Amino acid sequence: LSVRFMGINRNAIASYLISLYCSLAVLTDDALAVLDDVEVDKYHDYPVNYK
Amino acid sequence: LSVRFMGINRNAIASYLISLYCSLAVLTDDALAVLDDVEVDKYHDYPVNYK
Repeated sequence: LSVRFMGINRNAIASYLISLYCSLAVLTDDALAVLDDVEVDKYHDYPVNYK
Repeated sequence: LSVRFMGINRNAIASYLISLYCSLAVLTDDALAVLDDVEVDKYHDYPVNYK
């Protein structure tokens, strides 16, 4: 990450440039797996019998 | 007072920002008085009697 001064405009406003450089690499295919179609809105109805 | 370099434009002209911050406070009312309607254009005609 880097921060650089760019200058002051005629409205007396100073500008700063912020930049972050990055990337991602997967060296072998078997290092990553994904499970799809996961449903998160289902709740179980359990029978009850109270004293 | 502060002076700051703003940058050089494409006409080879450099810009400098100069700013001065100040204020005034009167702690108590009786510390200040003003006299108005002062006339400054009136001259007295003095009688003369020369030898």
